[PDB]
Amino acid sequence: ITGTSTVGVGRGVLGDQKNINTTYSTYYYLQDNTRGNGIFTYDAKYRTTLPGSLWADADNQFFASYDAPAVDAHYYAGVTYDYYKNVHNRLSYDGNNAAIRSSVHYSQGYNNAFWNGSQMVYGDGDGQTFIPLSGGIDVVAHELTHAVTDYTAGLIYQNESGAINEAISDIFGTLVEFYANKNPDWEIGEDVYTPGISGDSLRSMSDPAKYGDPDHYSKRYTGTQDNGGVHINSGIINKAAYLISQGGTHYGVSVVGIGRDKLGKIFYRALTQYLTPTSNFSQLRAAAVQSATDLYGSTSQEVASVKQAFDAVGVK
Ligand SMILES: [Ca+2]
Ligand SMILES: [Ca+2]
Ligand SMILES: [Ca+2]
Ligand SMILES: [Zn+2]
Repeated sequence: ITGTSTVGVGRGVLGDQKNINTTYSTYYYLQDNTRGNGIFTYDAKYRTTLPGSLWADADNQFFASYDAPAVDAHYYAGVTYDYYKNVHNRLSYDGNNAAIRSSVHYSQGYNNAFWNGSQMVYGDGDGQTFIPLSGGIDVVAHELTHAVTDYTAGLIYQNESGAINEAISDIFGTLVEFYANKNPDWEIGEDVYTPGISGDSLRSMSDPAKYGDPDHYSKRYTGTQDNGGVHINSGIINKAAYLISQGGTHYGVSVVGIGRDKLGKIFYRALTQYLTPTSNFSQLRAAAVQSATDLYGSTSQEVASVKQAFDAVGVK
């Protein structure tokens, strides 16, 4: 909508207070004009028609519990925008400042979030398995990263290329969490998963096997569930990325860690310059090796670590 840029205040899903960029025209709308062509947050109103209504508020204060998921979806989209811009010189998901749109209160008790090809969508969870999924920055950045992948490598969402797609989202999701720097970790979705159980998460990058995901190629899932195991086999690549950043010895193979920034640089380069729709894990290794060579040189520690990490997970 046409209006003037204003600044509201509210609380997010975890009861934390934050400022949000809004637009004023009769009502205060969840419309951030300060980033690219804007960030727009909508209310799906417990239904499944998308996007629903541009979020409108009478007084520019967002402290109702109904408000909380919207506050977080909006705020975290802005953080993710800032990460891509400041860290990788990328303007929104398409690289040309495309508008970022999110819908919250999708369906009733919906325990998931997704990119639907055009926008992000977040359920409120059932209160048992999940609370409102936009409460997790790693979740928000995970979904927005799907948009990035779609516009770049375009990895097909099935089998090995699908697992790479998923891993990229977990990786950047985590890197965004580290960038905002509020109790970051290498787990996915801990902030919004199982309110009754402390210390767990949906998936682990440091130790995929904790939640029954493979951590080595020999353990790859080859069935047809989960689009041929896109959320399962991603564990193999998640583990590799973790090793590249943090180092360690895995099934007897040692990796010298090079840190999160270099990890981000190598994978961002692979994603935008080398990966294709049909890339398999082996092609990922080659893409990451070439990225590292471009950035740091053929004989660098960075190249050696990429190689070691892929070795550790049994990807040749
Ligand atoms: Ca209000
Ligand atoms: Ca996390
Ligand atoms: Ca929990
Ligand atoms: Zn995903």
